[PDB]
Amino acid sequence: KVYDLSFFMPGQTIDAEEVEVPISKRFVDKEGNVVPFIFKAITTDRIDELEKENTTELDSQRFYARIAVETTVYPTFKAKELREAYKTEDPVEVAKRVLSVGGEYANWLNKAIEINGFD
Ligand SMILES: [Mn+2]
Repeated sequence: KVYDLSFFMPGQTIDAEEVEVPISKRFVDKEGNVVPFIFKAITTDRIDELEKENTTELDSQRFYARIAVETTVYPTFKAKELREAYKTEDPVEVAKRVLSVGGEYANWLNKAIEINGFD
């Protein structure tokens, strides 16, 4: 019954969010309002290169952290400005120094994992 594939193509398939989430109340702007993090799922292809990139035996901790860094649009921990200021070229370390309250860091990770449709 000739199947209609237009729905699974770019000129159509609704695209992934850009979800704002207030990961921490310690980040505020000039007007005292919380600055939420902006997340946006990465691609399945990309999650694949990351897995490969962290396997030898997979470093999950590292794997997930890298996913979170890339799923996080604002702030992006790869930004030169953040690497400079926090004095580390490791975007995952930048994240640990920025989300310096345990719970925030754990929450950020999970939101990212969630934003990518996992569980
Ligand atoms: Mn105000």
